[PDB]
Amino acid sequence: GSMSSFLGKWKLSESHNFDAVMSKLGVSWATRQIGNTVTPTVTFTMDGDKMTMLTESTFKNLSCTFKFGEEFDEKTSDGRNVKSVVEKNSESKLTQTQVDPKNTTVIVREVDGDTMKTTVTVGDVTAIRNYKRLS
Ligand SMILES: CCCCCCCC/C=C\CCCCCCCC(=O)O
Repeated sequence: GSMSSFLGKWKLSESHNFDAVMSKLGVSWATRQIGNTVTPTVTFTMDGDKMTMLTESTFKNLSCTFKFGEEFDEKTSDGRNVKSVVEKNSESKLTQTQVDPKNTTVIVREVDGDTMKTTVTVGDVTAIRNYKRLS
């Protein structure tokens, strides 16, 4: 099936330069501190033309469901209403674009074996967050 390497659960293992990106996004001090501490678990399932990503943490539990190439409305974990689309780059890579009125966030997720690397870019600032596959 499609995106089969994404399927299952993933837990954040490492984060590099993430404060630079939320700072740039205008995220509140207090939510930024939570964002620099919590280690979420992310679950992907693929059900038809649709992928679902569930994010679970002590802060918030959050889900989104999408068709590739199809714009949709999203509220981010920090509370911003954004227009997003997720594009399929390959069976092992997808790119999510989130457009708020102040900024645009590009989130690339690429699976390589037991690592999902998530690259987050807002203008000229980039963060990389590595997730390990669970079980
Ligand atoms: C990883 C998101 C869950 C963290 C919740 C705490 C609040 C985070 C603040 C701003 C998030 C906006 C930046 C985009 C996050 C996606 C990155 C990812 O999947 O690891």
